[PDB]
Amino acid sequence: LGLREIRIHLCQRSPGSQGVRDFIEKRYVELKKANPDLPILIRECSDVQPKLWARYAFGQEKNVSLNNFSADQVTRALENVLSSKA
Amino acid sequence: LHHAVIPHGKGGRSSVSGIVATVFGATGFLGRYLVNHLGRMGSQVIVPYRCEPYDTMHLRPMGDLGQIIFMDWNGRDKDSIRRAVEHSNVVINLVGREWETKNFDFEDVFVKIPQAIAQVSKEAGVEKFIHISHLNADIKSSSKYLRNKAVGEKEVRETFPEATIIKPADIFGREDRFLNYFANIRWFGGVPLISLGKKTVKQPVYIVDVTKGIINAIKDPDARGKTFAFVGPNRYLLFDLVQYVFAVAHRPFLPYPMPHFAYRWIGRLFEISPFEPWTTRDKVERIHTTDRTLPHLPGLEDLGVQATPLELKAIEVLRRHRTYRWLSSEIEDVQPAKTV
Amino acid sequence: TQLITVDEKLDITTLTGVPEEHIKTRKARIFVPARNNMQSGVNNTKKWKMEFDTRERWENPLMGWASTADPLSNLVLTFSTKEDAIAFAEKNGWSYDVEERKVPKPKSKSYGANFSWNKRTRVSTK
Amino acid sequence: TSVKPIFSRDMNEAKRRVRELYRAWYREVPNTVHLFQLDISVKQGRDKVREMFKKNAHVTDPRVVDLLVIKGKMELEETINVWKQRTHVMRFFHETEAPRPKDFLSKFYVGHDP
Amino acid sequence: TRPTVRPRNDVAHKQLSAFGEYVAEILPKYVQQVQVSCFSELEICIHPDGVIPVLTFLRDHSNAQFKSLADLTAVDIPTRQNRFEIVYNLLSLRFNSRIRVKTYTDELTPVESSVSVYKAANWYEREIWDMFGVFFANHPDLRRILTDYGFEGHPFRKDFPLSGYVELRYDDEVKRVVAEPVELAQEFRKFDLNSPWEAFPAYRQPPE
Amino acid sequence: GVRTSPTGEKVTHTGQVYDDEDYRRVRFVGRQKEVNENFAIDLIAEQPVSQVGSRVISCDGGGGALGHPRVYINLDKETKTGTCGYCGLQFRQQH
Amino acid sequence: ILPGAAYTEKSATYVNTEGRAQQTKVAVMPPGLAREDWKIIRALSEIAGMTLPYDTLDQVRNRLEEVSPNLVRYDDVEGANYFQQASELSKLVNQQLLADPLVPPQLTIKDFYMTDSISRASQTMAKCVKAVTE
Ligand SMILES: NC(=O)C1=CN([C@@H]2O[C@H](COP(=O)(O)OP(=O)(O)OC[C@H]3O[C@@H](n4cnc5c(N)ncnc54)[C@H](OP(=O)(O)O)[C@@H]3O)[C@@H](O)[C@H]2O)C=CC1
Ligand SMILES: [Zn+2]
Repeated sequence: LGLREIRIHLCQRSPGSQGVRDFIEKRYVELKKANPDLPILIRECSDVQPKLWARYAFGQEKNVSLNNFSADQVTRALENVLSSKA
Repeated sequence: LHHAVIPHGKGGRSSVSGIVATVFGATGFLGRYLVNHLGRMGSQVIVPYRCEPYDTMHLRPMGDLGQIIFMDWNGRDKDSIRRAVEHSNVVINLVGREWETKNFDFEDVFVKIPQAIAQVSKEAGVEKFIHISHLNADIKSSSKYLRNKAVGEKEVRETFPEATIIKPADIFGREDRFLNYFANIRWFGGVPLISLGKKTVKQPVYIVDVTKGIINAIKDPDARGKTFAFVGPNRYLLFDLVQYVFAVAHRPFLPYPMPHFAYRWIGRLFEISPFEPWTTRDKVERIHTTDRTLPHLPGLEDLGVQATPLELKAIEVLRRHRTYRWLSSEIEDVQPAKTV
Repeated sequence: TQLITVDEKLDITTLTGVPEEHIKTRKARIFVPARNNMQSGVNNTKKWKMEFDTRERWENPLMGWASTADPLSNLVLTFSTKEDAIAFAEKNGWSYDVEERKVPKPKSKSYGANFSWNKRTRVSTK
Repeated sequence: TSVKPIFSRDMNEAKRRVRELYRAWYREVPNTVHLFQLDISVKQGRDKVREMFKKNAHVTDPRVVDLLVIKGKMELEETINVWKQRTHVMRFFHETEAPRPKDFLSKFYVGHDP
Repeated sequence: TRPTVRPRNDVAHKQLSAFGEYVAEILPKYVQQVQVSCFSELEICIHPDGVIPVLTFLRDHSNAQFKSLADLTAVDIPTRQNRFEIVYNLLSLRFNSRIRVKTYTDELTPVESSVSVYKAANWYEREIWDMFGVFFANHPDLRRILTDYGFEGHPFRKDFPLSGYVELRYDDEVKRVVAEPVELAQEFRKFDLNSPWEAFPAYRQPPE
Repeated sequence: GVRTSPTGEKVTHTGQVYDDEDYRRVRFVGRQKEVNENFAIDLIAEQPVSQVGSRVISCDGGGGALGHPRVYINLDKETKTGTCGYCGLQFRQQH
Repeated sequence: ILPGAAYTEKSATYVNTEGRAQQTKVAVMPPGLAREDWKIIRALSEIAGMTLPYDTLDQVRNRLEEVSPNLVRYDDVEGANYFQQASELSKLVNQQLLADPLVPPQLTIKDFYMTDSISRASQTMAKCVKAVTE
């Protein structure tokens, strides 16, 4: 039906989260003004790989890998999430 | 629900089941295995006994400490019943006599005592009552047993509106009077029947199936007020049933027809002693009574019990009667009896 | 040569006679036992301990004792290092969790600080 | 990783020994039903022996299956020589035990067990 | 120290130290450590490949003559990777003495049977099969001797609980004494008795 | 000093008596609940307060080596008597 | 009413005020017929035809790691960075401060001993309140 929440997991000190860090350091705020009613939960953890969880209606949760991605690639994956609504 | 009767544990011997049972007639055949099966859940079982305490001794290893409480009772005594059932939450009635005595006919055992127990269990606040009637119990039968037991069925149903009435068809076991009766007419003269016993049809039900049915009747709140008919999975004629009895025990077998001219008079010829009777005329009229089929009643399939047939337990029953020359035999030696 | 090569996982869960119910449903806990704060001694906080999860303890209806159904309830094993305890828990297949040794920080106690000039750490009495 | 073997060099001889032990039990079961005068059948006994062999089916360690062969030989010697009784053979057929919960909902209903 | 303290036997300590050096310098292939206790007893800690070649020395050598096997013992210690500590106790009637030979194994390594040296161990290590699970190869009748016949497990391992996993009760249904999972009427109340103050300073283990 | 429940059952000195709907009175049907009837809390109230003239009194329960271990009781509280920790006796500085 | 478990009565992941996840252990079992809370919710999901994909507590913890992976790493503080983006998002809604003073409702010693569902049901806390208000 439609997207309900987004979960962006990342590390603090891994280089594999670096471009994922580059999504939040420059591109998060104007995203949040664009989606003010959409909870995008950012979770930092110890040594996890970056991960994207998209929860839809009736409990469906898409599972997108985000390791070794630049900020352009994270942005393209997240706008695919925002445009799919599957 | 009260805090001491909350079920705890992993369902073993020292667990708590949440069942406080008063098992009348517990010192017989069904009460033996019923106290055996209730005591392994940790149920506080009140056993009212009329007989010698020594005859109740085999009920003592069936539970934990304080999980079986023995007490005296009389059948014509309202005080003993009210003294025994006031703390329970299920009252099972297994009181029966296969033969009438000087002090008790079938009317005392099947009409007076079950109505007294059901009346007291209503007027003392017992949530579950369970009565045990016979499957062939009818108002106009030719036997005193089935007539008094159908009248007691109707009375227990109408004076306690949620009494779980259970109809076991014909129970066989170790201390029974069904296979032990068919095997202990061997040296009397040749296993008498009427028209060679091919005119009456039985389905024997196994006693562990009946006991698990009573357990699942205690457990199930859906099983309140029903009238269950416990039957075995295989129906047999009497003739090939007695073929299978004398073929598991490896015995000689020469049956003969003994007609109605003199096979009701062998009662008063063969209970001239005042002791425990071998046969009687009611036993003659019940062995030669077919098992009626009542498909509308719920059975062992409708309480989650797989009914175990005759052939898997008849060797367990009838190993006792082999002399010596085929005690080292098997179950894979005798061909199973013909069903109908 | 009289020596065979075994690179498989060292597992004896079929040799200790333990039923399956007390292997895949029990949570072994490896921990340095914390000091009892009633007391000041730390000799009990020297060796690692492996305990297990507590199953149900109910009231016996005869007396009021704590009846139980768990055989491994009273089992507390003693180990010296964390690696021996982890290798033992992976030897018998028990699903385990490991707490760490939390030694106290070495305190900077100074008796002159009880009688300072300008510090707040003076005592109001002695 | 170089430890001393028990009887088998690798998995092949260990499978041979497990196989001969299963041969011995397959030969044994009718005698055990006969002389102990049990109430079970040879089909039921041999399927229970199949269940007892398949209970340990996940082991790839040769020393462990060697010790399982040896303990099966101990069970076999306690069964041929009449040292087990009727009860020690019928302890495998857990008949007096009530049927235990398997799914989540009944284990939720009866107690706190995971 | 006069009424209550035990008198120290320096003669036994010096003689057992000399005999420990003797057994050490004869057998450097298997003898790992040699220790003498403070109450004058000798312990020859060896390797499990030297079960037969050490004992056959002590059974036969003219200055050992340990002809008697007093007691064979296994001690399970869970924190070691070789968890079982098999203990031989030998009595020499001519030299009026005792020696202790201590070997080790885990659950899977077999220890060589010493029935060829001392037939007395024909039950003892057999008991160590039953009580611990240490396998003794080249043993004639190696089977369980103290537990029941339908006993699965090994009791004196310390991961085996105090009460077992089965209880026996008679059951009138199958007319038989059957085994069911144990439910104790009173739990075995474990007492945490270890006081946290160091009782013996001379036995202190130095830290990490 | 035993009193009686409304169910029909005696009361211990602890304070235990079963409910009306608790099934564990069925162990007393046909038998008797053996309770003690010499309640210690009602027998220690009959002891008069020992009027002594010291500040610290030494109580051992009498008998010497047959009583409780000997303790010392301060009696400077005049509002409250000095109750012995073991034996339940109590003392009073009379001034 | 569905009776639940306490904090001494379940293995249970809590979080303190600094983001450190911790777990309890079962001291006693829950009294009566009361079950553990997620067991109850999972049984309700089984009855309602919406069966959740777990049976055991470790699978609940794997689900918890899917939702936020810092809740399976016990006794570890993770430093939450990025104050600047939250600061920039706080500049949007210029909410007006009231003139009413910031007065917390826990002013005295009376307001401490009875706060939550356990401390109101204690006779010891009742003695503490009766002792500090006399
Ligand atoms: N044919 C069958 O087996 C079937 C039987 N039933 C019914 O199931 C019940 C149980 O059968 P079963 O176990 O085989 O019978 P039993 O003869 O083996 O046992 C009956 C018990 O009832 C007691 N009892 C009977 N009458 C009195 C009395 N007047 N006063 C005191 N105690 C009495 C007996 O105790 P005591 O020794 O003190 O007299 C005995 O313990 C019976 O009601 C029977 O009709 C149902 C279906 C099939
Ligand atoms: Zn005193």
